[PDB]
Amino acid sequence: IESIIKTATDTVKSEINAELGVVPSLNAVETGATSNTEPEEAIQTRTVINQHGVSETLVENFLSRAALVSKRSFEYKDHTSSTADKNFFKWTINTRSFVQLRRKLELFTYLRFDAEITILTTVAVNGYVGLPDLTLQAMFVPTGALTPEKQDSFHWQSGSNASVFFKISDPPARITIPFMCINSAYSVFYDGFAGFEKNGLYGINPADTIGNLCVRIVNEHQPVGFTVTVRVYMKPKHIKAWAPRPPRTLPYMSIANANYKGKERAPNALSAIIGNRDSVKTMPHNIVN
Amino acid sequence: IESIIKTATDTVKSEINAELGVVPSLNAVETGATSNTEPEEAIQTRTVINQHGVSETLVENFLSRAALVSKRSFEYKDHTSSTADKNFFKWTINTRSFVQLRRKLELFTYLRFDAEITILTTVAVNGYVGLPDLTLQAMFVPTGALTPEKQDSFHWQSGSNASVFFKISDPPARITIPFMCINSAYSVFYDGFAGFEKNGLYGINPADTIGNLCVRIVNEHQPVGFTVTVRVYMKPKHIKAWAPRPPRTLPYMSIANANYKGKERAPNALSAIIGNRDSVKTMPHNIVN
Amino acid sequence: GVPTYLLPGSGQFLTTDDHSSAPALPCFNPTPEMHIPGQVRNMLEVVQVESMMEINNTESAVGMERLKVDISALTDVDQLLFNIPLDIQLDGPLRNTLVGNISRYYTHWSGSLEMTFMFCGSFMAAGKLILCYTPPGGSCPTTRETAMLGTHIVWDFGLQSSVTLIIPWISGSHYRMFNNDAKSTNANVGYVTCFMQTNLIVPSESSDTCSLIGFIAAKDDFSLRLMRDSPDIGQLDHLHAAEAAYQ
Amino acid sequence: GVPTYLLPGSGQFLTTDDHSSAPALPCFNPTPEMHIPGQVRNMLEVVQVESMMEINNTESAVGMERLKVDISALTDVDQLLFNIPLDIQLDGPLRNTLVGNISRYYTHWSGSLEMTFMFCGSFMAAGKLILCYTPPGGSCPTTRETAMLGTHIVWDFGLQSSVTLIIPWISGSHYRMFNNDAKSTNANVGYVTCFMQTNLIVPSESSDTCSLIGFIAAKDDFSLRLMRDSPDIGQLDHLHAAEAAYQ
Amino acid sequence: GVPTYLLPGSGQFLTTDDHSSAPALPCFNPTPEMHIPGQVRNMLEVVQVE
Amino acid sequence: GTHIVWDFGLQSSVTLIIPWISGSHYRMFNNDAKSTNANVGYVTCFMQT
Amino acid sequence: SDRVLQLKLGNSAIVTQEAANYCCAYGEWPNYLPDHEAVAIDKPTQPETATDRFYTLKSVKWETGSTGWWWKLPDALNNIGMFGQNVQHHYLYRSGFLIHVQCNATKFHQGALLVVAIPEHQRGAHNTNTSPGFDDIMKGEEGGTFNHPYVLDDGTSLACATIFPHQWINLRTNNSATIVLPWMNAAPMDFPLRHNQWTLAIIPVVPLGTRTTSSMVPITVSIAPMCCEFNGLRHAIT
Amino acid sequence: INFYKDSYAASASKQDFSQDPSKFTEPVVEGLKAAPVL
Amino acid sequence: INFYKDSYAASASKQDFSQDPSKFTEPVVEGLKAAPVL
Ligand SMILES: COCCn1cc(-c2ccnc3c(NCc4ccc(OC(C)C)cc4)cccc23)cn1
Ligand SMILES: COCCn1cc(-c2ccnc3c(NCc4ccc(OC(C)C)cc4)cccc23)cn1
Repeated sequence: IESIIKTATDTVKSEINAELGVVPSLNAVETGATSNTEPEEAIQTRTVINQHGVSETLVENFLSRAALVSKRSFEYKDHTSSTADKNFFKWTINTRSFVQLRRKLELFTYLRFDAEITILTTVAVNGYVGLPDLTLQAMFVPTGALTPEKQDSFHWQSGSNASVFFKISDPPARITIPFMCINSAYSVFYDGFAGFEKNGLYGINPADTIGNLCVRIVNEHQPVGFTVTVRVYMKPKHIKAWAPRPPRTLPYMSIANANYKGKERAPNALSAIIGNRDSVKTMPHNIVN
Repeated sequence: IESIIKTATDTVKSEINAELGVVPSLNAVETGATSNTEPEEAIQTRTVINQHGVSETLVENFLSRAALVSKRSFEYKDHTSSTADKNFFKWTINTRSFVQLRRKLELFTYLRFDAEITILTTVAVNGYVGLPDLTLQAMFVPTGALTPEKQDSFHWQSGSNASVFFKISDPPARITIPFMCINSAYSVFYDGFAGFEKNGLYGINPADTIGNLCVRIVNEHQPVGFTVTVRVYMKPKHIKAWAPRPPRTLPYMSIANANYKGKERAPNALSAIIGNRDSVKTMPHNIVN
Repeated sequence: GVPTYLLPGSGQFLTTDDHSSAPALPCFNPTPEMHIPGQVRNMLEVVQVESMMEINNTESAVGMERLKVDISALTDVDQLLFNIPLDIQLDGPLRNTLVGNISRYYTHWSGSLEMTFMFCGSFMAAGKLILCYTPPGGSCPTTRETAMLGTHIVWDFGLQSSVTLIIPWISGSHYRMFNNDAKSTNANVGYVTCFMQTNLIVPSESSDTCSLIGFIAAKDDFSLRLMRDSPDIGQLDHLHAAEAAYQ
Repeated sequence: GVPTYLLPGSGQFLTTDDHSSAPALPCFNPTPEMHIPGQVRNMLEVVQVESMMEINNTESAVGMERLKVDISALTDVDQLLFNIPLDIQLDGPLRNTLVGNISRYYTHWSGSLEMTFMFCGSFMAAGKLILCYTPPGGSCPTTRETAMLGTHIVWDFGLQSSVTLIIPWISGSHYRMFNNDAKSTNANVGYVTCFMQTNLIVPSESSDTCSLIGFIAAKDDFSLRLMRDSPDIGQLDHLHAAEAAYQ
Repeated sequence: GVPTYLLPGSGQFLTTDDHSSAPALPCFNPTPEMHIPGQVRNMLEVVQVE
Repeated sequence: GTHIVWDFGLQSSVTLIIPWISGSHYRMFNNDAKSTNANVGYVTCFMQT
Repeated sequence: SDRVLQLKLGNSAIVTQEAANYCCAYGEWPNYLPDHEAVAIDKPTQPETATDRFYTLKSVKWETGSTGWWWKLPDALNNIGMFGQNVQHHYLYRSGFLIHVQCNATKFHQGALLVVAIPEHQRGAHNTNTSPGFDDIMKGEEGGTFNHPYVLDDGTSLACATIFPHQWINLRTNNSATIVLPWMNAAPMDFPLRHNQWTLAIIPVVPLGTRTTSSMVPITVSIAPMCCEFNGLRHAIT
Repeated sequence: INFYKDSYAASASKQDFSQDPSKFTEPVVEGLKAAPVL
Repeated sequence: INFYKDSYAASASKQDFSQDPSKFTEPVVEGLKAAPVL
């Protein structure tokens, strides 16, 4: 039954028992229920009035932290001879590339959230002259819209795409993207295929497609080359979460799938998640005096 | 008995006494009480209505001033050949490194406070080209979280750590950290050992561990080297303080302990805290006309 | 206009900040909400679910073999069967558990734990075990008449397959730390040890060796504090096809 | 939007400013408060506690010997025993005291002081002392019939071990300064001098030499103003292991 | 947050401006006022003296 | 055991109560002094200072 | 009137005819842990009179060269009587203390002892960077001696030590000191073997002197734990 | 402070303290006794 | 001015003028007379 829980539960004092037919420490794991044995039933307890808050494990607080989702470096230079990100890049938006954010999200089967996006830009001179205060354009290109082909192509005129223009000397650029799934929640895992034929992608719900992020430098090239790094941070907010999952144990291999190998030896090997001890009777950090 | 005191006490006028059995200037230091002799009892007084406020000696006002807690300089350069803080540093957070803040805090046994943190950054060219407007990342790494190993390691993706990104041209970066002790107050002094074995640290309450501050430059290196200095300031606020202590007299030796040596001669020598005078009858700054 | 001045911390990007920010898609209508089974609202609901302990974390236990402990008939009385390291921060039987994995995103913890053991011998197998929790301060007990002095349950195998040992929150401080220094007085919880109270007794046509599965969960007095990056995951390089997202 | 303009002082870092600032840990719950003995809320509570004066700040007084004054039987009448420099800013018997140490974090001060003396001779020791406070303007008095003209108490040794001399706040200005120029009219408090009123008289089996311990505290009419860095502490270099915090 | 824009004259130092500014000494108590002879409140009181 | 710490002063005299601490309602005046029905235990005096 | 005092706790009693009132540290009295401050959920044992009674330590000789003496609490009692047994079998302890210090001499003797209870007396070492070791701190029932009482062995000062709960034994005036200590910790309970809440310090600010025939002048310490509670029963560390 | 027109722009909602752990801890059709459970 | 959600973010609290110096100046069980004190 649903109830409002702001603090951890109190403990009541308890007496000696010795009641026939009452065995609160016995349980039946086969039912699939977790043990209902209370501490007051296992031991004699005192009264404790418990004031510890539980707000820091709220799902909103657990997930609504800004985390790196994308990082791209490209040369800001005259590109006429290059073969390369020619003062712009395109990124196909995903949550799977950086493992710390990926593992937290993959604790759940379904998520509904709005995404707070922070864009941080940094510049370095190619191997010094000072650093230019460049203007950047980020443009969101939804599904079926055309991506830019050049730094100066007319796609950047952004008649109906959302664009943000920001300087390097500004605070990081920030926007919110709404929850935009064609379903009521994102499918964090998808035991299915994307297309009506048999060759479609396994494991990616088509319903969750966000689109492309296109970032250009708006300035014409200078006489000298710079390296520009763009970092994108996502913070989920207004979160609903359904069906908690076993956490990832083996290292991630791919953004595209759940494939696994394990580490070569424990911990987090395929044959042994926990590191070994000499025996089930060995206490590894035993206090001795 | 607790009372609200906004101003220093008034003085009442007093007459001649000569009462048998009443000796208000006699006291008994052995009880451990401080003398209760009032001025009106020691001398004939006038009436004075006293308007002097006492707000500047409030413990909140006495301690809630921003003070330097950490200062680190490192080279911002291409580090491929260096043996060094390679565009980032790690700091183990403590209040003991700068003596002016340390001595004020050590006037008390227990303190509870939130910490207002101000981060000031300055840059100089290595031995001139102008100064770059770099972006920095500070990341708080709590106990048991992994610290970054490189300027560009994936730990900086900060999925659940709190990070602040700030420019050199900004005003100093500022955040508040809550009171985060696992006890109800910090132990400013700790007459105990940190571990269950005998070899643990004396003098540091494990309950007070804050964590690590990790600061990187986010920009790739320029063709030329710079020296970057980061200064961290802490201001305690929302302060409660318990059990006042004898102030430190001898110079501090270590951040890790209360060890002492004294100055080589008075003042603040181990044998003589106050500087000498020729005799107990010598008046050192005697007015003569 | 309004006279104003900027404070320290102006223009910073704090990853835990909490502000409104500009909507990039004006007048967007999100898909109507639909009821879905199994909404979670607090992570403490997850750590209350019991999950298997990797008690047999030994060489020559491979995969699934690490999740069970095998018991045999003994010819000496009062014998030790196994012990469980209780340090959740250091690598051990508790780490890869629902309580374990969620707790490692936090730094401070408080409250009681429950261990449940399910006996998986045959119906004809009989036996009594004693399960002991020793509060911290000394070495892990190696004899039953020492372990018996702590908190314990004596378990008789019967129609109810499973027994709970409560590990009560017995601590001087309000919280413990997930500290890599496992011998720290702010961290060490003590020990769980299992002894024969009687013996495993089986007829000839039952298997002579029987298994326990151990489970752990938090009770609802349990609390977590100070969020951190979990040390369970990391990457040394870009994942496969992460570059291809830019192509 | 709102039309605005920036004032002078925009973007400055003033170390005594008082603003709210961004919480780095959202939804963090601090540990519940617990009652602890000995809460202090104003530093004036500390300076009202009496603490020992280092009156015997002489060469050939080492350590603890500096906290007591030794008295002997004299064969001349009316003799001077000791004087106490009253400048709290300059180094002297008052500096390393609770009133002294706290006051040196401030620049301005007002209100009365109490000096208490405890006689620590034997029970069979008898004597009378006169303790005099001289308001400022002249030289410190060297004779009893001069010192007697100021504020004084005549102390008879008895069952009550200890006497108080109040130093009353006698000043033209509301405050004095902790000024390194001790002869300044804004700073100089005057003098305390102790004379024999009669003599120290002891039998043969008592020690012929007896000690006073002097104490000082502020009264509750006492006030401090204008906070400053205390000159009592400094560092010329990094402390030991301060570098190791970066490693 | 509040959408805002800066006007002309933003960041200027006008010597006759009139704003509040940050107190450098928090909780400082100034000396109590005392009556003093001869307070002047308008400079026109001075120019009326021959 | 049960004890009093006695400081010599103006009051010349101190009492140690020996409380009735016995399993049985009565003891016996038994010539076998080591009998559990008879033995009362001991009084000892030490220097405190 | 308040020169005579009797203290009765359990089977133990002390009388003094030459007290100087007594100190209640910070105006508190010892109490048991209330339910709204408790952390450990197991029911505590409260042995009462088995623990809450005077234990007398070994006396120390007052000599003209003495620097003073110290004992740490609970360390000095962790092996004594039923208090020691409860300490050794329980992870957590809590108590107050009653401290009674005894020193008498003739009317021809002089001398003054500062008797001060210091909370969290974290010691420093002299003239080294290395922190004090376990054997420098954990002296047990015998206690320690001050190296530099003038700076309280912590680089502070004896002169300001009167900010702590204290009395004096001034031999002319009184022969005993009494201090009542509440529970004084940041946590509601603690592990008794790794942390000391209080240090008793006895420092001879005025040295013992006389011209009578010399006698041994001992100082004796009696300590009663008050409102003892123990949590987390296990085998004895011992 | 939220002056944006779209409600999804608002700051985070950290106020929902409703829990029902029994949907994961006790998803049995017959609720268990605090008699033996089978 | 405090628009942050967490209350620990607020500016400093300089308003608590309660004092009880007698817990340090007169921690004696029997309060002293303003008769001789012993
Ligand atoms: C558990 O997760 C499964 C569900 N899931 C949600 C997302 C997601 C949604 C919306 N956005 C995202 C983003 N945002 C980049 C961005 C977009 C538009 C921008 O617009 C400006 C150019 C005006 C700016 C930046 C970066 C990374 C991920 C997302 C991905 N998967
Ligand atoms: C009497 O004292 C004993 C108790 N005691 C309190 C503290 C303390 C607490 C919290 N903080 C501190 C800090 N803060 C650095 C900081 C942390 C996180 C940051 O987060 C950003 C990266 C988002 C930024 C800076 C610097 C120095 C000290 C502290 C230390 N000891």
